[PDB]
Amino acid sequence: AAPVTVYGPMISPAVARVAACLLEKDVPFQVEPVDMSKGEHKSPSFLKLQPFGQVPAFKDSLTTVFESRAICRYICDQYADSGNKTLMGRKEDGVVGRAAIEKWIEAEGQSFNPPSLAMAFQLAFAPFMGRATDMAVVEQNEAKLVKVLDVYEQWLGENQYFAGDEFSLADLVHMPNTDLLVRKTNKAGLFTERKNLARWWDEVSARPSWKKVVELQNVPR
Amino acid sequence: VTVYGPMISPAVARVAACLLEKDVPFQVEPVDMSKGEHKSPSFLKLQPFGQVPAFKDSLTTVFESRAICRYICDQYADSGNKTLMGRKEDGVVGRAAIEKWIEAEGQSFNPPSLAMAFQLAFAPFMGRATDMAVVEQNEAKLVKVLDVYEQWLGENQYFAGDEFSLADLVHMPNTDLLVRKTNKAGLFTERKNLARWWDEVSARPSWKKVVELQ
Ligand SMILES: N[C@@H](CCC(=O)N[C@@H](CS)C(=O)NCC(=O)O)C(=O)O
Ligand SMILES: N[C@@H](CCC(=O)N[C@@H](CS)C(=O)NCC(=O)O)C(=O)O
Repeated sequence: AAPVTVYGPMISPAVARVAACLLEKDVPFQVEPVDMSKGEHKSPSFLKLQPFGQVPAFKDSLTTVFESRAICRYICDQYADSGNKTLMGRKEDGVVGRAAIEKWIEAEGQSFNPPSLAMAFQLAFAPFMGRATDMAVVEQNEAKLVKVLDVYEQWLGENQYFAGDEFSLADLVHMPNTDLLVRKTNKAGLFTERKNLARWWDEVSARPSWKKVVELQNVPR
Repeated sequence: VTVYGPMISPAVARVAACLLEKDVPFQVEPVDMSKGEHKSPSFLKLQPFGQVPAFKDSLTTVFESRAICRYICDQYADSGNKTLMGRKEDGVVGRAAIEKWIEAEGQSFNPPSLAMAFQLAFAPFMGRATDMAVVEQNEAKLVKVLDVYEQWLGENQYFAGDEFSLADLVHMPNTDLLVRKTNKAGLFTERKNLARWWDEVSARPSWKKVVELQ
């Protein structure tokens, strides 16, 4: 079928999250650049796709969706039979299996994302935007992040992936921010020096979907 | 079906409202944090973060309010309000029309509104002084969100369109907090479409029951 469209810069964790999901589900797509320096993401035309004036925006042959995690859920259910058929769980496990995945998707959006994103902005983006890194913000959020990682470290010592024996959207949603911290800051050790998290990252970051996302991010931002 | 935690917690209230709309019988089990009951190995088995609410039924256990709500809507799809997560006829597209606003609630609406509610309605009762700088900083972020909602609700009766859904429900706990427990009710009542929306959803029997339980 014709390629669906994701709007925004690949360096954005939210945009990368959607791209990764489309790749896992083998859904042909094209990335439409949005000139944020010219405020294109705030234009009346863009607001019809994304009411909050933020990226990414998503559109396929049937509808438009906003919010990276809602977009991902849509892709997984609309194109369930494509690519990785178990991204949102094994059919055999039904709703109970989906819940085992959803709780960690929520952990990502509610506990992991806030502090990791704050850190990433201060350390990986600010330095290139003519802004000074706020060390107080970094320190405060690192403490919050470590608390979440302690929970994950314990969990991943009893589970290969967040949902157990198989990779799922639960693992995928955590990848964009983890990649940012591991590859673009000196905080990589928070992940790579913790036995279970290190194993998990080494495994998931090697998947072809993520390898392609990294390749797509090798564009000027 | 057991929900662990205090009804005053908006996260617990969110789950209760969902169970009520789905007409699923349940009991609320108190979690005494002053006794460190949220840090016991038993509670941690249900909630790895030592936070509330915790949820358990005869089939499994789930944590995080929005995940618990999605589970309830899928597992008990035929109970109570059968359209809480959309109509089968509208397919996955119909589900997405709801999901995007549930995400708006969790990512854009929740952070600033919860920060405000804490400083204004909880910090005091905890012997702490209200930090008006944090309140105002978060109010600015919330206003941006409410202005988007105000425009949307001018063309839609509910977040997903002409029918009430989980997208509306997830916004209720924090809205109730600000409207009834703080001096920030004006943020909603001054915006006609948001005011209409709130007056309508807060009148639903499920929410009236949650308020009674609180
Ligand atoms: N919570 C949304 C939004 C993500 C987000 O924060 N997008 C940023 C990427 S730079 C953005 O557009 N920022 C511009 C702004 O807020 O004006 C999601 O996960 O899709
Ligand atoms: N994001 C989770 C947890 C929400 C949350 O922060 N719950 C509070 C209710 S008081 C809590 O248990 N706080 C205790 C703590 O921070 O340890 C959800 O929606 O269930």
